[PDB]
Amino acid sequence: DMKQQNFCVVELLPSDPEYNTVASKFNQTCSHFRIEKIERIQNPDLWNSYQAKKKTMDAKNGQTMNEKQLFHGTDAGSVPHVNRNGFNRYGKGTYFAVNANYSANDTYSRPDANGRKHVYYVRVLTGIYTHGNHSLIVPPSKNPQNPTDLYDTVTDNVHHPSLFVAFYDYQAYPEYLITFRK
Amino acid sequence: MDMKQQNFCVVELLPSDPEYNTVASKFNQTCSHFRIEKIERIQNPDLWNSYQAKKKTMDAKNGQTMNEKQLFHGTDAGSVPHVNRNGFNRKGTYFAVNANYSANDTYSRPDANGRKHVYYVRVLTGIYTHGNHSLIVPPSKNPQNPTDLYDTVTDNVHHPSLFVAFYDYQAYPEYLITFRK
Ligand SMILES: C[C@@H](Cn1cc(CNC(=O)CCCC(=O)Nc2cccc(C(N)=O)c2)nn1)c1ccccc1
Ligand SMILES: C[C@@H](Cn1cc(CNC(=O)CCCC(=O)Nc2cccc(C(N)=O)c2)nn1)c1ccccc1
Repeated sequence: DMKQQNFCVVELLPSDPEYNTVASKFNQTCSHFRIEKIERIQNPDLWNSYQAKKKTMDAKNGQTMNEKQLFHGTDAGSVPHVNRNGFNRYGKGTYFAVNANYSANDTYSRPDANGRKHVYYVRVLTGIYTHGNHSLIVPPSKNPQNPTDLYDTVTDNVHHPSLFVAFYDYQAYPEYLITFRK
Repeated sequence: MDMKQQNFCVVELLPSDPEYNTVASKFNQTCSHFRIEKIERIQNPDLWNSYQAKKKTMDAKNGQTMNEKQLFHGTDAGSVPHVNRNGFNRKGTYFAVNANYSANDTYSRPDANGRKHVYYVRVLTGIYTHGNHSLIVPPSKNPQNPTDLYDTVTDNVHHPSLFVAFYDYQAYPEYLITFRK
């Protein structure tokens, strides 16, 4: 691996507790769908870059719990690209949902020619977030005197978030891929 | 060990590696007007071991025959994770001698970004004959022994351009070529 971000796809066995944990989070809002398989994406370069950003965010945001496990539905065609590059380049960032049902919508996890749908269960560095708007290439400024320090993500509702928008590279790790059908 | 899950790794070949240049040179014999984005080696130990066991059996049965060929197979972007894990396993799978046949938008459909995908596949062609439409399996070799069948079917037995494989673990999708026009 010479920064190629090579990866391995590990299919989880249903007897593995990790499969049961991922299936339970998906099943909180998607229990009417049937899971065909859950795979773990093992991309060392992408993981190390994500972990370097998490450590920087942890040392900057004090008591804040910087990480959340969120859902991202995508088409079958984008899966090899997400496994290699993640989601790297309310805003022109990447959208993530708190609830799998939102991501299970056909507009996001479009059914392929065999009726299969794909949703990632992603580690996202949500950090410090605020309410956002349409035209954003980077999140808004925190302080007026210090505008270089910007928010980590933007959300639809700061008190009760249902979705998050990430704008930076290595802010999301596509840990699990859920393949399922209606 | 996998627990026979057929887990795989995708290794992007560096242009500085001879492997990239060998695959690129074979593709370029008929597709030098296209431009390669990347070449990836698919490393699936379970799929490989099963393919190698089929190769050993075919080598023991077919005498002087060169049982293996490196052929091309165009596919849509969406089928790539399925091929990487399951190969072309279960009216068979079509393979082309020349990459330009598989580079047709009918087989290697351009995705939303204009990327096209063709695999460079190790295929156990073995002993082959001319084939027709409705085949779930290849024809019989002998009438008294109908259980012994051809390994593959082709468009032309003397100058093959196309092959059809029907059995499991008969093809190993070794390289994935991502390219555009
Ligand atoms: C009939 C319309 C309606 N339409 C468009 C959409 C796309 N969604 C939005 O515009 C909502 C704002 C973007 C958003 O919330 N994305 C999002 C949020 C959380 C997770 C995910 C994800 N990928 O899982 C994606 N939904 N419906 C349609 C128009 C064009 C294409 C498809 C559908
Ligand atoms: C033995 C003959 C006879 N024949 C007719 C048929 C009916 N099916 C078709 O005509 C559809 C096949 C289209 C084709 O040529 N596909 C092809 C060939 C090589 C590679 C690829 C690919 N996906 O890259 C795709 N099957 N066999 C033959 C064998 C191989 C290819 C075409 C013909």
